[PDB]
Amino acid sequence: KKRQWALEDFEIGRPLGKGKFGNVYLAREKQSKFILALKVLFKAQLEKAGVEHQLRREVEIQSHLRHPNILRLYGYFHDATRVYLILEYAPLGTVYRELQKLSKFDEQRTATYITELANALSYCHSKRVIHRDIKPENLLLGSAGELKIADFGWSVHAPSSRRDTLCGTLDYLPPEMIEGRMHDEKVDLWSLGVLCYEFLVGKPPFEANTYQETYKRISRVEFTFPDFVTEGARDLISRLLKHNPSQRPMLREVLEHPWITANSSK
Ligand SMILES: O=C(O)c1ccc(Nc2nccc(Nc3ccccc3-c3ccccc3)n2)cc1
Repeated sequence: KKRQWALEDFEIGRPLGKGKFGNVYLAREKQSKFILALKVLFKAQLEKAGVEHQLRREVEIQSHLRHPNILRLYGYFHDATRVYLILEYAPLGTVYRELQKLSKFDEQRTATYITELANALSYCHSKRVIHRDIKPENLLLGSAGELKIADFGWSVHAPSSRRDTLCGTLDYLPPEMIEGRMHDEKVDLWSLGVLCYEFLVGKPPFEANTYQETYKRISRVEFTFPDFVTEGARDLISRLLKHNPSQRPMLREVLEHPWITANSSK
């Protein structure tokens, strides 16, 4: 990746956007006619929240990761006014929207998503990138309907003692992160359990009307299963959600889970 870019190299298409501060557009590189996505950040209000470092941590990390289940960052550039991210384009949109449409996923689609998820996380963790942000909004779908992890901004190098003032809900964060303690790869396995629950139920297991009561339910790990959640699903989710990070299973055990292997296409 020697080549450096400019807006004049791209034709801007449909807004996919309003993208976590400023939007994501379909775009086509003029010479190759290569279709991709452009994330656009005005840079004044990225500066004003002092995220300028966290953004280039996202850029650096997501740059060196090559996995079929991880969204590519090809490069980036800037002019005086703002900063641009050149990203792999995921044609089928966000998992979040698919979940709004179906309202919940069956066991086969869910198990497949989890499998793809664990695979990408195995890869991330081998490099000791831990995502820590995993949620349906950060998940994209490729042309074959395969899951793709995006938005690595909050991702870190393990272990982390990090301060990192918290934003998005509390819903996907485990007790060790919300209580401000040391944490490791096991963070992502908790998020995986939260995600698996949400996929099948249509709602995250600790969901509540206030930030403060969500904190409570996460700390005390209080969640209940609707009747239609099968025994094998409950088992995997119950294993994933454990106050003690060390009681959480390895991604390998997840991939070898009888409920996973039964319903997974993969
Ligand atoms: O709605 C559609 O038609 C649609 C079709 C194809 C898409 N595919 C796509 N491809 C690459 C990046 C990207 N970003 C986002 C765009 C909109 C909303 C959220 C994100 C995002 C997701 C994860 C992390 C960061 C940003 N979206 C996206 C939407």
